[PDB]
Amino acid sequence: MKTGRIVKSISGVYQVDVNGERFNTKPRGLFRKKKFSPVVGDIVEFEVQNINEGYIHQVFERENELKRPPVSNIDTLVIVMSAVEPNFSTQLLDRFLVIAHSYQLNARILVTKKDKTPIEKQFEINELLKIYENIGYETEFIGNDDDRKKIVEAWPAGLIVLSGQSGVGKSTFLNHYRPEHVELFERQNGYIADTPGFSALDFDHIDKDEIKDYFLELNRYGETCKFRNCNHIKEPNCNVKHQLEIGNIAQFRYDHYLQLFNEISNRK
Ligand SMILES: Nc1nc2c(ncn2[C@@H]2O[C@H](COP(=O)(O)OP(=O)(O)O)[C@@H](OP(=O)(O)OP(=O)(O)O)[C@H]2O)c(=O)[nH]1
Ligand SMILES: [Zn+2]
Repeated sequence: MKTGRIVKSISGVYQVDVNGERFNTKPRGLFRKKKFSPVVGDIVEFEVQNINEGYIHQVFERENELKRPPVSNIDTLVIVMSAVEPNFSTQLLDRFLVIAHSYQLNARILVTKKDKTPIEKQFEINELLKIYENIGYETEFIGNDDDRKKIVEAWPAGLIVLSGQSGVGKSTFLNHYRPEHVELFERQNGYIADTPGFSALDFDHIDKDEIKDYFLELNRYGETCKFRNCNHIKEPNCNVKHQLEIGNIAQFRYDHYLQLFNEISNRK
């Protein structure tokens, strides 16, 4: 009996990594049904057969998961944004953060293409990134003069998934891990996923009421709003509006919250 992570799902066979060693397995029990089907990222217990094969007996309860692509137990969602081509957008970033937190994921922020960003713009982006650091995120701003493999290995242990639009620079990182459905590649201290989590933006699962939970500073300062479910829009005695007023929440963050709050409700 062995325990490990699914790094590949190929026509119903599940490659499980156990500290480097690969085993090709098939589900048994409940796990043969679509409704309980294993997914890449799952931690499983399997019985070994035929030296490098096995039967999955148990799939451990998922800590989190994405549906498209289907991938589970992500330890850090790295949101990849370009500084230029296309221009850095707090509007897009904030949205990608809302999605990440709606899936219960640890997020961090990676801005790319520093080498081709005008230096005055670099300075403006660094200030913006400091706001995100204030909220609690780790941020990096990198370009072609940086060692992308040192960057990745210094990230937290476990499963990293990159998320961002085509063109931001994800493959440039991933090509460092390629043996050369989502597939996970090995890194020292974990894995990194071959597909992004959410190149695009899907809010369908999100209720207007949850949006404040996913703006972390609003959630935190919302603690001392008079109303326990204050949405920080028209309510009296609102600590988010107070903190906004005395400069402890950025106006753009509040503006984006409002926009999303109003947008989210609407019909598609
Ligand atoms: N200057 C600079 N460019 C970056 C950086 N990161 C990524 N790029 C470039 O941006 C483009 C998209 O990168 P990918 O790595 O393919 O992005 P993706 O997977 O998110 O879609 C590529 O350029 P391309 O269209 O292939 O043209 P070229 O730049 O290869 O000449 C890539 O080389 C960076 O940090 N600095
Ligand atoms: Zn409030």
